[PDB]
Amino acid sequence: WDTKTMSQVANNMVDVIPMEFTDFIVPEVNKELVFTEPIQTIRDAVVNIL
Amino acid sequence: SQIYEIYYKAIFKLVPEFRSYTEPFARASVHLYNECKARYSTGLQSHYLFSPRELTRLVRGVYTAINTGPRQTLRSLIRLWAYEAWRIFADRLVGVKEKNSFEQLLYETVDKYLPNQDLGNISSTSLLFSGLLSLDFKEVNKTDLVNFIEERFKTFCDEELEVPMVIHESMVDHILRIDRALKQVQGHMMLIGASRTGKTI
Amino acid sequence: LLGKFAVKYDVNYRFIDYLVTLDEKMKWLECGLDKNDYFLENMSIVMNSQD
Amino acid sequence: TDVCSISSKIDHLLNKSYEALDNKLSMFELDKLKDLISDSFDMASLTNIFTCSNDLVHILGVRTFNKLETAVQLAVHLISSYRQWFQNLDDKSLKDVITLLIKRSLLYALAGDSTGESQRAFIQTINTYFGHDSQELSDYSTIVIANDKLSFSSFCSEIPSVSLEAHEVMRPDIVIPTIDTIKHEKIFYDLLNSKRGIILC
Ligand SMILES: N#Cc1c(C2(c3ccc(Cl)cc3)CC2)nn2c(O)c(Oc3cccc(Br)c3)cnc12
Repeated sequence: WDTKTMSQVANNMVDVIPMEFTDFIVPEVNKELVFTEPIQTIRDAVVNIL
Repeated sequence: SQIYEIYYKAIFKLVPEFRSYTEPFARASVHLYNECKARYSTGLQSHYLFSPRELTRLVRGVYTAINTGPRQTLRSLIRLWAYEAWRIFADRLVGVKEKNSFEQLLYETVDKYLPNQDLGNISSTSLLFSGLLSLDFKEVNKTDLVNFIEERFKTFCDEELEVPMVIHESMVDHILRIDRALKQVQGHMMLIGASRTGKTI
Repeated sequence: LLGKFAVKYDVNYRFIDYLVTLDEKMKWLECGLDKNDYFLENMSIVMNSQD
Repeated sequence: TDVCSISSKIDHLLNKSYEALDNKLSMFELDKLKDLISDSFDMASLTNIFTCSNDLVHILGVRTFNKLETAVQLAVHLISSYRQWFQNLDDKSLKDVITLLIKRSLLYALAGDSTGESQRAFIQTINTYFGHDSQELSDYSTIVIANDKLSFSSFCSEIPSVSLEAHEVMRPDIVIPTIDTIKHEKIFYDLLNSKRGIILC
């Protein structure tokens, strides 16, 4: 499995679960730019970490 | 080139207006083969063997594609031919660099021999010729395949057992390859790869 | 990697203390598990897996 | 060491095949044929040729001593196949045909395991160590019984043109009539008809 396939599968599994709003998740985006998935929300942050 | 010029003329009796192009197709076919045989040698992987039988599977596949297809245009003929070339030559390749170089080789070959105006991306995932949704074998749209496989696979899991699997674009590609295998008269398939990656299901 | 992203955490997290209540924690030792933390984590993993 | 000479083994093989063929053939034809082969076949130039075999790149590497069977059996079978025609000929034309057959049999006995170019290069040697009056051997040359009995034609490329229907692309028994294939099928069936075993490597 490639990175894109893993990302798609992970996003699909993650999407169903509820996600409480967390104020700090936005200013981090600006910084790193590793370019490992389109910048978004917690859902992508979690996917990249995994 | 002579043998296959005869084969192309025979099969283009079904599409007689395009008979003139039988020469460049045959020449393209052997040229691709030679460079394939040259650049992907057995020194990379021991299963990289290429006989002239690769071209004979090719023409029979192209035949079948034409026989069970709709009205073609030259753009369609080239797309179809690209699909066949993909499923013959490149499925055995490992390494994304090898598939990318195969794309480059394909573009060069067609540019050399069939210089037409409306070819688009020739990526393996951009030319989903299907025979499932439609009665006749033709290049169908990715969205509709997705929705069809989702609903049918849901139905399959409801009717059979409880396995949770999420559809993804590689899965639908491999589905189409297996369909292509199983619909041949004597198609035997071999699925190399890792564990936990859906083969047996 | 968490601090590389926006995922903050308990800086003082401990897996055993996070996952295992004291009753189960004792219950295992009454059943005779060795009092070595590596074993405690292993026992947590094996009893907590479902399916 | 080997127990016998190459020459004596040739003589033995000749007599051995004569044991089979002589009873069927009538004596008047028989004697003229059998000395007509023995004397011509026993010349020194053929030995010269054997010494010129050992540097050629044979596949599988069977030593020249163990190749005489193929030469003798194929020669004697071939010559004996034309007996019904030979009876009317003048000596000159008969000698010519006999020479040409022996040269062709020597060629394939000694160089059929060689990769093509070696064979065409070896043809020059065969045409050189036999006498120039004797019929020249060419790779394309084939003998066809033209019009009445005894007007043999040494021609090449008599290729029939195949009118394939489209669906016959997937007849697995099909093949395209090509000069290479024509001569291989020819020599194959001749070797078969001599009742010798074959290995197609
Ligand atoms: N559930 C499931 C299942 C999975 C996982 C899965 C993968 C994709 C998706 Cl979308 C959902 C789940 C759970 C990780 N992989 N997986 C297979 O690889 C199967 O075929 C085999 C079996 C044994 C050896 C080999 Br080699 C192939 C059969 N089932 C599965």
